Amino acid sequence: AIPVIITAVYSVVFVVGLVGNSLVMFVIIRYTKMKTATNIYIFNLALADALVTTTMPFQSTVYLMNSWPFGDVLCKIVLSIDYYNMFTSIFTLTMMSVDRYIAVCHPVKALDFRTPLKAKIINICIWLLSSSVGISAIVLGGTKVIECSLQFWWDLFMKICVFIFAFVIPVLIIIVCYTLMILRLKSVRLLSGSREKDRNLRRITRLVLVVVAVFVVCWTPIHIFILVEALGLSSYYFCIALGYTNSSLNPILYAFLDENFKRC
Amino acid sequence: ELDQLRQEAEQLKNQIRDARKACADATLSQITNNIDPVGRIQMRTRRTLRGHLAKIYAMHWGTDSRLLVSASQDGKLIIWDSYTTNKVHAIPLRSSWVMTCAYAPSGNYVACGGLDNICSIYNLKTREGNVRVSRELAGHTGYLSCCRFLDDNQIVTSSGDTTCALWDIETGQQTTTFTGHTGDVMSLSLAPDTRLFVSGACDASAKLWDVREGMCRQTFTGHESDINAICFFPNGNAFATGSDDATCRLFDLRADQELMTYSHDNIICGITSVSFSKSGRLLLAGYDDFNCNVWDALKADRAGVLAGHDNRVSCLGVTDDGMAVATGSWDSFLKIWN
Amino acid sequence: VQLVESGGGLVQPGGSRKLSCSASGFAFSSFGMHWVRQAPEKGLEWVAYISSGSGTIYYADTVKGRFTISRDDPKNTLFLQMTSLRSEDTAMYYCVRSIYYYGSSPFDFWGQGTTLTVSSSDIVMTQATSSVPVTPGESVSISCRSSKSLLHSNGNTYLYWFLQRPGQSPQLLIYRMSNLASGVPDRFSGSGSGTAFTLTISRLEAEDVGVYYCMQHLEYPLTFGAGTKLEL
Amino acid sequence: SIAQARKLVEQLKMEANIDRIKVSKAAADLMAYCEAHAKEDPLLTPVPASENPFR
Amino acid sequence: LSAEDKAAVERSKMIDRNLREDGEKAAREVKLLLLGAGESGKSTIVKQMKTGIVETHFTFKDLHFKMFDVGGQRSERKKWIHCFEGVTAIIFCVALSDYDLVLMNRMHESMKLFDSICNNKWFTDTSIILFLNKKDLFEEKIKKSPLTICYPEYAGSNTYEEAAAYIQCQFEDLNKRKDTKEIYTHFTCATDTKNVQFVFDAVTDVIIKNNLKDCGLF
Ligand SMILES: CN(C(=O)/C=C/c1ccoc1)[C@@H]1CC[C@@]2(O)[C@H]3Cc4ccc(O)c5c4[C@@]2(CCN3CC2CC2)[C@H]1O5
Repeated sequence: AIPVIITAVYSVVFVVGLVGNSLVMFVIIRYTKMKTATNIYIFNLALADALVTTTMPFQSTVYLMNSWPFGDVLCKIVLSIDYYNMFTSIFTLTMMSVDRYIAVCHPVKALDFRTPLKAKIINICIWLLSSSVGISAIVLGGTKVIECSLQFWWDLFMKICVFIFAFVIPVLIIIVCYTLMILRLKSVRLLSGSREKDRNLRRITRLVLVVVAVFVVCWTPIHIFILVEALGLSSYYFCIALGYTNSSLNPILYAFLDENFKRC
Repeated sequence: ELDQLRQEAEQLKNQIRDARKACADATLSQITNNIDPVGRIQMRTRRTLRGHLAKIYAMHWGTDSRLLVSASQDGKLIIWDSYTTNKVHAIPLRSSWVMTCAYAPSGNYVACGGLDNICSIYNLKTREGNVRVSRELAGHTGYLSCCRFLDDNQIVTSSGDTTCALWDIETGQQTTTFTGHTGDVMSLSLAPDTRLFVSGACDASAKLWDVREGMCRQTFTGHESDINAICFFPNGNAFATGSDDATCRLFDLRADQELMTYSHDNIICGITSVSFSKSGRLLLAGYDDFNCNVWDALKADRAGVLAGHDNRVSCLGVTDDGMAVATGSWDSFLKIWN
Repeated sequence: VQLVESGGGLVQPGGSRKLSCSASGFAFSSFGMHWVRQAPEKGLEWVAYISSGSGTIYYADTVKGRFTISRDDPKNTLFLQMTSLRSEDTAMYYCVRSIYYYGSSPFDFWGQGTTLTVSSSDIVMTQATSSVPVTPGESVSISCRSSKSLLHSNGNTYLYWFLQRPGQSPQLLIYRMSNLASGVPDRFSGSGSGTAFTLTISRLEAEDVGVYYCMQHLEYPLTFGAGTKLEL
Repeated sequence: SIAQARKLVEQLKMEANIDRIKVSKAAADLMAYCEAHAKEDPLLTPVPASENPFR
Repeated sequence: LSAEDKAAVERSKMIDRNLREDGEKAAREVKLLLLGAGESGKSTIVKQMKTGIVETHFTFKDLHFKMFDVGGQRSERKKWIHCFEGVTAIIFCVALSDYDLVLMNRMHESMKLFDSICNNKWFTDTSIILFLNKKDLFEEKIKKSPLTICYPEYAGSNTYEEAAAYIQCQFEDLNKRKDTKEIYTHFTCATDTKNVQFVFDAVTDVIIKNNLKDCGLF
């Protein structure tokens, strides 16, 4: 009953992602006001994750029936929104990591940089950059056992470009930023004191490790499988489900591990 | 003869106490017991004034009951339009530590002061389109806690140097000085007839002063801690005090004693501001527990609560026609309630 | 407070010229400024408006697409760029400052005025009376009419009264009807309702002899009224 | 020392010879004032939204 | 909305923009509350760090500082101390050379003031930069006058190092609940120009903690 298990996993992750995104949006809109840069970044990431989760049921249907009955009009929109929101979420969380690094390792400059106006500007810029890919996909995502796919060696180049601008660069940026932030925080006079605050420092390190490991272990299999398939069956949709689990569990884990949320 | 003088003072105090005890046959509770109480006060935030980026420390309504001035510790004096919720003026202050602000009855001037021990008068109506300071009133050796315009040329200010003063804005010199308080004076309240004022001090005592002669008339001592706010009943023969022991009290000028006490067991936070309704039926008090309480003055019941502020409610004022109540708070927001 | 206009002079038809006004004695950056022109024999006529911060600009339908208004707040100067001047554009141009907040008095100060000569749904305001003979010391009344009700939902009736002494720039008397302007004696009074308005002088001297104008501020293009001359 | 005590004694004497009315009379006066102006108290008696400038 | 109403709304929008710009500019400045006794030495601290209350402005390494001297407010401090509740740090100045001086003892009065300020409800998490001024007078007087005059239970060597360490430990012992706020102690003399860097380091640590809490990660 492997297809049954996969469909159950898809349904569970879709429900979990929708619930988590709704809860995060509710907290951002009602409990804690979106006046700081962190709240703006959290809201944007939650919106991107919610859009990705709403995209997922089309993939679930494709796995279930091995065909695309929605037509070209729906196929183009689904493909464009999927690509655009994947890039939006990845770039937003990378920007959150960069923002935290700037806050810790550049505290004087962060006074004039980490402003809500600057956060809104950066979020709008990320939105435009991802809408570029969405528009590039809204004109090429035709239908051709009809399969909804990006119609074109062009496919290999597109897959390589997506892998380069979606996995390796964001992973490297996040790892570098968080490692530098932890290294700087190890030398501070407040976290590195007694056993009561060394515990908080190790908790911060554990949170950073959890975030990076979740991103890596939930985005590696799908990208690896897609890159391998280009050069060269049921594990494809499992990897897609893993990517959807990343999108769904980013806001839930962020809210559960947020100290500001824990203080409310 | 110091011991003899102290004994004489104690005997005079006892004589005053027994003289004011003889004229206290009844209580305010029994007389108003048979009257119909306030059913249920339920006000709502009609407007929210945003633009202050620090704690609000004082507000004062205009005489026209549409404009109001706000003082906040971001160094800004904002005059609002409570109807359309737009800013008429934004006055930058020399010193950002302002603890009080006042609006002239004519509307041509506003005043403000604080830790600088200075009252600054700002001319709202100039030939130029800007608001400029017209005079700075120096002479207090402690911080300014309150100020109230007598007219366009006279203002009375209290200070933390245990002294209230009467100023002449034309020349900038305090014509009269009102001494007698042993603690920092925290609040002021001019009478409707304007001929006398009361002042609450940190010595847990309120004193009624004569503006003309410049001497204390009566002294009221019923509180346990510092008096933070004082307000005048619209009649002019009574006043209410808001102290740090979470208790409001009502004093009668003619009876020269406390009339009735406004306190509850579950409130353990001091009162930051007090105000009266137009008819004097409702006594409104701002508290440290983030919300403003509405008391019925005749019966001392909690008629309603003006919850909606996310920090300490520092200022509180009612319009001259009684249409609205404005509350400032440490969460940097002003709210108009109806 | 003074406003001095520069430019003007003889201009061939179809040419262009730039009008400049220098502001001194007041916070020029906080005031919205207007251009109002007056024909050699006719009354005043609104031209253009630029708000505070230049965030709002309006033009007369006669000059829209042909004139351009701009301000230089650090230089305290107001500019009017006019191109392809017609033979009907000859008039004396006035610069007016007007600040808008609650209780404000717009159009309170008018400039000296510069003159330019070129060689060869709007609300209507009516002033039937003209060339009224007046004996000093008596009481006179000046009437006004409007094609639309100037009373807004705010309760404000946007009806303005101006006095133009012979050889002098117009000056504000009443901004919103029954609101005496600063520096104006108590003899002048404003009254009216809806579309009919009246200006009353209890007692008068030789100073208040001239042409009286009525202006509406309810909506642009800010139409004026015909003059009501008072003759001694 | 002596001057302050003398001033305090004089102030106490000045405040001692002050006419006082009964507390019942003052309470009745306060109640009468409150009842005589109860109609013109918008916060006490809510006004209809048509006549409410804050609506 | 009439034309005048629209123009009033536009003016209000301009006022809002100016207020936002002013708030952004003010959020870039570090506010410090300067405290201590009158003879503890703050004028030297003020000089080295460059009626009513006195505001001092100085800049160090692209960081703007505002220092508020409230030593002229001869009033009851409990009424105006909450005006400084949101403050980056408190600079407390103590003259450690007046252990044998008589104003009770001056050192014990300074200790009482430090205890009151540190454990104030408005400064629960506000880091304190403690300056122990007048170092060389203390060194010159520790040879003749022992520390037993001030502390009867010292029982230590009559050298500058041990006595100064004991004084610093006694001062930091008043820090009840030393888990949220950190006390930065420095030994300064009249002719010693290193206090600005010390204040900058403490302020940078406080800023790192502040934006760690801002990021929802602490
Ligand atoms: C070859 N491929 C397609 O053909 C898409 C067909 C679609 C799209 C919507 O409906 C059907 C891929 C399938 C998987 C996937 O969707 C998937 C992850 C991913 C990674 C690398 C890619 O290079 C790539 C994809 C796409 C776009 C983005 N997603 C992200 C969701 C959160 C996990 C798409 O490209």
